[PDB]
Amino acid sequence: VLSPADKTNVKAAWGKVGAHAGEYGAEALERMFLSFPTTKTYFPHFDLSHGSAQVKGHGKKVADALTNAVAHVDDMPNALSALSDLHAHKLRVDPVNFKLLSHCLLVTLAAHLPAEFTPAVHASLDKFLASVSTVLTSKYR
Amino acid sequence: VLSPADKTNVKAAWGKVGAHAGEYGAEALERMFLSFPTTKTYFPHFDLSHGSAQVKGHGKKVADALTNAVAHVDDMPNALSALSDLHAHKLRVDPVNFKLLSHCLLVTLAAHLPAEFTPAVHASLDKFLASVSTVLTSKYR
Amino acid sequence: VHLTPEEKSAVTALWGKVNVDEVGGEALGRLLVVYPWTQRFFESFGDLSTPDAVMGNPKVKAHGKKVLGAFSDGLAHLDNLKGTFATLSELHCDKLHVDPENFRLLGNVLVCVLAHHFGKEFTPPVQAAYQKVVAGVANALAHKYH
Amino acid sequence: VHLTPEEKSAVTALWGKVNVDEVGGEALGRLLVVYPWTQRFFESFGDLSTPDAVMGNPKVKAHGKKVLGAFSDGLAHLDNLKGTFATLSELHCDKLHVDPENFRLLGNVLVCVLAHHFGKEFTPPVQAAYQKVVAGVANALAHKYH
Ligand code: HEM
Ligand code: HEM
Ligand code: HEM
Ligand code: HEM
Repeated sequence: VLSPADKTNVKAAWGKVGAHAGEYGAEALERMFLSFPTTKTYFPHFDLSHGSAQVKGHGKKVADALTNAVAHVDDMPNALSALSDLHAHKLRVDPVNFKLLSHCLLVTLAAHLPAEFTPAVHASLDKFLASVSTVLTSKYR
Repeated sequence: VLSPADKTNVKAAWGKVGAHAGEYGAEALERMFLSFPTTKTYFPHFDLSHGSAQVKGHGKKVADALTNAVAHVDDMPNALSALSDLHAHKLRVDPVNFKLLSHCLLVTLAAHLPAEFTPAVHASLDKFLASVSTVLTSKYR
Repeated sequence: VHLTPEEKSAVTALWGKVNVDEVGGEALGRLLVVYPWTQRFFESFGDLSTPDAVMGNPKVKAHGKKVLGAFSDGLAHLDNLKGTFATLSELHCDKLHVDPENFRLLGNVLVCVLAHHFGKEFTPPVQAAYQKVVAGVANALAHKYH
Repeated sequence: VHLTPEEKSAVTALWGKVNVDEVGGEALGRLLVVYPWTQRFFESFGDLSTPDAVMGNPKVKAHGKKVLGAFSDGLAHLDNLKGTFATLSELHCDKLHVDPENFRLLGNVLVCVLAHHFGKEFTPPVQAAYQKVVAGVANALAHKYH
């Protein structure tokens, strides 16, 4: 639901993200649990302390799932329908915490790419993460 | 997105609502402005006091628009696309206030039909009003 | 700040003027029915699937009376909310980790069941006042995260 | 309750340790760009359409400095938030009627521009602390509705 111009902008900035996808997902879950502590019920078996390796692993997994959503940019509910099923039915996750994690990921993306994080690409990526949360709330089982 | 059973239940309860649609919309806007006063910026020319006639008139209009959404029950974004256009572009209304007014309307519906407001029809009508807010947030211009 | 003393008195007066018995248990049943994924927190109660077994559940009606007594304390000692909501806030934050819009859902479904149980005894000033007192309850019950 | 005294000191210390000048004006420009319907409240500012004219707007950078000074007062006098946020809360409630998630949007975009302006000077404890202080600011600025 984007322009080809800002679609080109987000795929270029996401290439600049690149092989730091696992690192950025790790820090996104780090800031997620440190900031919105209501969410730690969904990861109880982890060690909810400073810098956990399985937190980094699951952050890598979630970040690359978002890279798959990047690679299927206009086909986002089609790409994320299985995860929508998993989250709304298996794990039974409240559907605005996706918006919570989306803004937290924008905070870590702006923290790590400040020489590229223009308000233009900021607005584009915010609309994108709004869309990812939007297609995870349409609980198509 | 409902069963034929609870669809039959909501059309029977909505027939029990009936010609009190204008009255219920009037009291829904009454409780709306008295409860969430952030919303009175969207109706500035009205007299924001006890029991205003134009408030009752616009409540009648909004309630019968929801009756049209009742009469187009499975075709709800198709029915409400023009209002989605109006609200997200013309009036520029924040999209969760539809959920606010939806729960306020459930409060006045339970207040006025307590010998019919079973938790079953309550859950059905809450899913319905969730759907009305859902199709007004998909800002299809 | 908070409300008028006269309207806070109206809050505690009309909450004393409810039929004091099962409004909490019916609100619990209504919350769990109209939102069926809140019982992820309440899986330990057993009877949580069908509404009839919900109303028959001693755990559901006991939790309804427990919430009702907690509301009774929080509205009797309405001046110090954060002093009264201390052990409950600690439980809800640290042990339970309840997502803070579930208190929004519970406060609003309690408002719905009080509207159902009054009808003509529910002035929309009393509704706005009750929305405020349950928002204050939900804030005082979700503050140890923060 | 609220945070540690050491972390509230970290809040006021690192907010003093920002480059104190244009972070508010850039946050305003970022809010109005990434959410383009907040400027329904800000139609009276004139330059609100393109980001370049937004950064060039004396009204935008003046409102940024005004919000920045209000944050300076609200974090210097952090003990009494609701005493400091009095005229601003009256304005935002009675005159402006700002919908209370717009303060959520502004607090979160300020968190984004502070992350942008620090990078390695932004510990996620400092992020969670700042999220808490802007939630407290947004509550103290939206309380005369209630
Ligand atoms: C915003 C986009 C999100 C994406 C793309 C995403 C992606 C994923 C993926 C791919 C998995 C599967 C991991 C596996 O194979 O075990 C997963 C699992 C999970 N997700 Fe997320 N997620 C998102 C948001 C969230 C949020 C906000 C939460 C809130 C707590 C959450 C909670 C979970 C949980 C609890 C699991 C199960 C983890 C496990 O059992 O190991 N997800 N997610
Ligand atoms: C939940 C379902 C809603 C429905 C079905 C609905 C329906 C309508 C309709 C049919 C109109 C056209 C009235 C006319 O012809 O002038 C209208 C106008 C309007 N609606 Fe609603 N509405 C809803 C929710 C809301 C909410 C929550 C607000 C929040 C304040 C809102 C704000 C407005 C405004 C400001 C107008 C313009 C009124 C005027 O200019 O006279 N609507 N709505
Ligand atoms: C809004 C006001 C609320 C009040 C006054 C309240 C009060 C209580 C009380 C009195 C107990 C019993 C503690 C005990 O017996 O040891 C309890 C436990 C519990 N509460 Fe609530 N609660 C509220 C909201 C919620 C919400 C929204 C949820 C969401 C699911 C929730 C979930 C639970 C759970 C899972 C328990 C444990 C069950 C038990 O201990 O028997 N509470 N709370
Ligand atoms: C979160 C912290 C906020 C602070 C500290 C703040 C502070 C201020 C200040 C200092 C003024 C100038 C008052 C004057 O010059 O007389 C003002 C006015 C205003 N604020 Fe904000 N505000 C905040 C949030 C918001 C938000 C989220 C909006 C949403 C649109 C908003 C909209 C306005 C408007 C429209 C004005 C009038 C413009 C003017 O008076 O020049 N404020 N606020």
